Amino acid sequence: DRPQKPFDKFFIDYIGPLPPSQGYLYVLVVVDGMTGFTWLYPTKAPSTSATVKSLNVLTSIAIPKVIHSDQGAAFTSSTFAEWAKERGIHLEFSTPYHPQSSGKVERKNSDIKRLLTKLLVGRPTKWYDLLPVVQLALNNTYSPVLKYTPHQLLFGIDSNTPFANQDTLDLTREEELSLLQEI
Amino acid sequence: DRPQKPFDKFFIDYIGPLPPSQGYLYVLVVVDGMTGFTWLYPTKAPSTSATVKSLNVLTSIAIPKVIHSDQGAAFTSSTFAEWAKERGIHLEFSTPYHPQSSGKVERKNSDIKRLLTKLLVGRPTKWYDLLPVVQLALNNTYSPVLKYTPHQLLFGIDSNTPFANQDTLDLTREEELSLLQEI
Amino acid sequence: DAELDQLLQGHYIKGYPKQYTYFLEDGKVKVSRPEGVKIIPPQSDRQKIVLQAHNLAHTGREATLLKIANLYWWPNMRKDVVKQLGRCQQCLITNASNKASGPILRPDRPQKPFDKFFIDYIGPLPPSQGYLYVLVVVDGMTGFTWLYPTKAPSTSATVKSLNVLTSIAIPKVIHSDQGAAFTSSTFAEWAKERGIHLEFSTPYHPQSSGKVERKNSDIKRLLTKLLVGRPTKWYDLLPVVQLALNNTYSPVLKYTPHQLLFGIDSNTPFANQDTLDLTREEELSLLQEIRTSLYHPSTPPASSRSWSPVVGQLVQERVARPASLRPRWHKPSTVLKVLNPRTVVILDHLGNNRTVSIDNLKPTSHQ
Amino acid sequence: DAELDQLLQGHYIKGYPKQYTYFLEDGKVKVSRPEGVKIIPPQSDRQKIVLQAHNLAHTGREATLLKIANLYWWPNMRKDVVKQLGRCQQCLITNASNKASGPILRPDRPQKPFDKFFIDYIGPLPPSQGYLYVLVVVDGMTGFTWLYPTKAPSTSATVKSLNVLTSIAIPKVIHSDQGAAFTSSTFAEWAKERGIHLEFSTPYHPQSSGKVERKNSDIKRLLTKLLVGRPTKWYDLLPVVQLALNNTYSPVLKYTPHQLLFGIDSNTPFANQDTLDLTREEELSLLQEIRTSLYHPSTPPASSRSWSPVVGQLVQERVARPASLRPRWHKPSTVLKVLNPRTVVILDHLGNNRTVSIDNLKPTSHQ
DNA sequence: TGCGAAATTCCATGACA
DNA sequence: ATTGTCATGGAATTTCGCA
DNA sequence: TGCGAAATTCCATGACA
DNA sequence: ATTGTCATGGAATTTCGCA
Ligand SMILES: N=C1c2cccnc2N(O)C(=O)C1C(=O)NCc1ccc(F)cc1F
Ligand SMILES: N=C1c2cccnc2N(O)C(=O)C1C(=O)NCc1ccc(F)cc1F
Ligand SMILES: [Mg+2]
Ligand SMILES: [Mg+2]
Ligand SMILES: [Mg+2]
Ligand SMILES: [Mg+2]
Ligand SMILES: [Zn+2]
Ligand SMILES: [Zn+2]
Repeated sequence: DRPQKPFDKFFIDYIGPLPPSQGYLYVLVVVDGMTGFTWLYPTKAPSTSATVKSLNVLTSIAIPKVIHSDQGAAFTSSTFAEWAKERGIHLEFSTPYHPQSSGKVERKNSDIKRLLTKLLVGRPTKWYDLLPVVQLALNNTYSPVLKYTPHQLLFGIDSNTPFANQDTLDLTREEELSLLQEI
Repeated sequence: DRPQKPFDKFFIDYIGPLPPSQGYLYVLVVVDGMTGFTWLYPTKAPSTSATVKSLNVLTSIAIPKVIHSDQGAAFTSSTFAEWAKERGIHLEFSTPYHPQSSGKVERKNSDIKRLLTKLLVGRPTKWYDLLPVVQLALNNTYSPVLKYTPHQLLFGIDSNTPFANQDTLDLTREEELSLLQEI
Repeated sequence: DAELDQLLQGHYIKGYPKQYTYFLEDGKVKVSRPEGVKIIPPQSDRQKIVLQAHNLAHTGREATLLKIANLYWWPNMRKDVVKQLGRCQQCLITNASNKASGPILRPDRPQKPFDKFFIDYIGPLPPSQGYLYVLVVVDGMTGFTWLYPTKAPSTSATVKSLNVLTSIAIPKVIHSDQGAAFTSSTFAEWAKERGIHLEFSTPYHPQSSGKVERKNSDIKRLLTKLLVGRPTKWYDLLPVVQLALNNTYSPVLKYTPHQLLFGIDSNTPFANQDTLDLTREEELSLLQEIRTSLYHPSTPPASSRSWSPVVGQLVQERVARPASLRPRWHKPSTVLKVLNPRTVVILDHLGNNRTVSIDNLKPTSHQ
Repeated sequence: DAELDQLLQGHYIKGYPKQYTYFLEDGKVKVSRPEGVKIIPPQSDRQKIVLQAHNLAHTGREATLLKIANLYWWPNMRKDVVKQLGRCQQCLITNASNKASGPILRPDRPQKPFDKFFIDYIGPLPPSQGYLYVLVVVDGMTGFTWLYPTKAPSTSATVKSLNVLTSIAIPKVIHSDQGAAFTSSTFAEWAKERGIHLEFSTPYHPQSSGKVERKNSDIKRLLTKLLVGRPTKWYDLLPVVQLALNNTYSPVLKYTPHQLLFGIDSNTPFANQDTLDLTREEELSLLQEIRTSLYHPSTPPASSRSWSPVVGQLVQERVARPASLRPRWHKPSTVLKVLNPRTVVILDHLGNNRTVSIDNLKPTSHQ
């Protein structure tokens, strides 16, 4: 079989609803299966319309052969199926109530949830401005299995923003108190 | 002695007052002594101011060594003397009540008076528009003494408007009747 | 299928070389070439493939082929690419030329003064005494120049100024560009009354009025110098500039425009006195000799990739005032007549006959 | 008098050749030369004569001398003419240069992607969805280009667009021209927060941003073609154009900007499949080899009359937006430092240090 | 029939919206 | 039915002054 | 080891306000 | 403290297919 490559498979999913940040409530997460490279797009709803708008930005940079998702309404709609067919993108769905992707992607989606939670507390309405530095952090994170970061696997070079000081990613005991106060 | 040349001596004099033609009442006549070439400038008065304005146009084309005139007020003024000194022009005056120039210039000034009179009758307020064709006629007139026209002596070429049909220059008997009617 | 069917079983077809093995795989005819395994599409699919590849970014020959060659191979691919490039209307009218115009003509200097005037307007300038423009009239043979300030570049102001100028002499020809003041029927009527032939530059090509354009440079250059550290009161300086330039030497000619017109300097500073002992007729004889013997330049060498127009050739005229994001070239037109190596008549995109400079033309690519 | 007195009685003076007879006439020293009888003025009158002749039409060397030579002769006349030309402030700041700039540098291609961005604005364009401008960002190594529509060429719109772009990666250097959006302290603050070094072109020299300028040509060219026979609704086409150009082959490189950035085509039409059987690490190893071996042009031949700057040389900077009938050059300034054969620091007419391209400089004439 | 310096000619450069 | 031009100052070439 | 044709490389041209 | 660039299509050169 052929070796796995970037742009073979994008894994997409929505995170939210989040507290409002400059109008936006959700985050469309896109992860390249081979590299682990992550793109994050803020949206006002988990709709087909918002998915098409965000992915039109990404697919003007690079088009995947396959998009993988759960059976969410925005991804199973006939409008999104028509959008994917126009661009030659095969859609691939996991079984309902049994979401599966890959170890690398599962752990990347785990990192994204916990990194967002850790930066949400203290400033929960200001995550729109932090999405750039979140992506840079995620994409310059050292991989245990593979030798390289997602940035290195996608571009074939070292980055100008290496994150050597590895953030703990767990919440400190004081951050648990302020997180438990609101909701 | 040195042979006579163009721009050695300009002969100037005023003709007027004439009937009004688009505001103008007089004609400043300038005749080159060597060639017989004639420039005609319409003026509102026989003043130093009007002389300086008209000759500033001519002297932006060519400057004479000497200007010759009668002792008219506009030419004997200290302002006109200052104007001539600024341009290196020597002023030369004839004796009062004894105007003299040269045979060629005297006969040219005669031609101008009679040609203007002949075109004045019938249309006495429309001589401003005819000053161009008057000059062309005068300057492409064959000289009896010299072999050539003024145009030929000044530029050294044949003209694109030769006046072969020599106008009679005398008034017809019908033109004497309309001339004697008004004044 | 028909052509490719015989290829699979082993027979020879012209264009397809024998030394490579052609086979079938996934319902498609393929071939193993040194670059890799390429698909051979049937003849009836190739125009569509070339078009799909070209239309991605409307690329030229090599950039379009490099896309096709990733997947496909067939005989003489660039021939089919070039066929589509010459049929793509968007590329023909949007792309630039890469062939320079042929070398410029240096037309003969007019033989005599007043044979040909070159006229043109300068402006708008800073307001001076209510005046904004300058009519510039240059005699072709001598370079002798007349300057007239106007309030607009109008036919009425042109006629008033030239009535004053033609008091001295009438020219055979007045050459001008196609500005509104010179193309109006009022001006053509004024010229026919006086026996003056109106000659016009090809449109959008001030080279053709180069005699007066070059004088405009000298006029503005001297005015600029005289107005340094002063408000730009240029109206009173036009007579000074006219006289100064008409008596300025041309180093290659060794004469001033005044000298070429009159054959003798007037009472200006540093007047030349070499003909003082000659008579006027002897002076005018020397002037006729000087006029005929003036230096005249020759056509320069053509650039290594220039084009010259041929009758029947497809060419495209440049768009005059092209709007934003609109093509810089008109649709292809045909050369009816070649007036000279730099000037042609074309059957325009509208249907009209039009006389143009090749500087405003490109040869249509891909025949 | 003193020098000319000894000449009349017969003694030899250096500069005045012996074989001609010098005499007195009309109170003036004269000499009979092959051209004719010329006046020899005393030493103390010559600067005034040269100035009077020059100031008629502010003529250069030969045209000024031809005026003087009509009346006068003295030893080494052109030396005194050139002395006055170099002292005439009006001529130095108004006249054009006749020496071309030295040949252009072809700076090294950035070694890696994200080493150097080139950014610039296009516009104003026809209004499309309320947008008038386009921010263009070009990666120097790959040519990979990002397009962002904006309503103004502002710092705030630049920052918003680059925050989206820098989500992918941060560059070492951003090169821009000196437009207002990029020179503001808000933008320098934005770059210092992210460790980005801001690099600026010399003023009024878009050559220096040539990487992004040339991409602007391709962007406008493709947009023009896609909008033929349609209203200029370019906002929806920017994503299409971005993708189309990022996947267009450069014929001299044999690669698309996408391929130079990622080392493998995405799911676009006519994707290259040569590295299908390689692993990603084997693919990235081939990509490092491809990046280093790309064609790079060299400095072209200098033109036969070019100048190159030297420390201490008098040079003049071009006026940026010169008003009507005003000089095109600033007053002479001195070259402090030569950064490269095409770039210098000068001690400006104001007194400031200024870094400029030699394309916006001329060497001051007559030393 | 020859030298060093001055004078002349050559001509690439750039700007006329 | 029309077409480049020419001032400018370093450099290249020719002429001049003297022997 | 050499031919005719196709494929590739060369590179002047022009436009990015 | 900074620096031209590169798509384009005829032409020139090299390679290919065959012998
Ligand atoms: N565009 C012009 C124009 C338009 C309409 C009417 N009159 C015009 N005139 O008189 C111009 O001079 C125009 C012009 O661009 N001149 C600059 C220029 C460029 C190149 C060249 F070889 C010579 C040259 F003078
Ligand atoms: N004048 C400009 C400008 C002024 C202020 C700000 N930005 C500017 N940009 O971006 C430009 O592109 C400008 C421009 O003239 N571009 C045309 C151009 C000419 C020559 C060249 F080699 C390259 C090239 F792009
Ligand atoms: Mg015009
Ligand atoms: Mg003009
Ligand atoms: Mg800019
Ligand atoms: Mg630009
Ligand atoms: Zn096309
Ligand atoms: Zn000066």
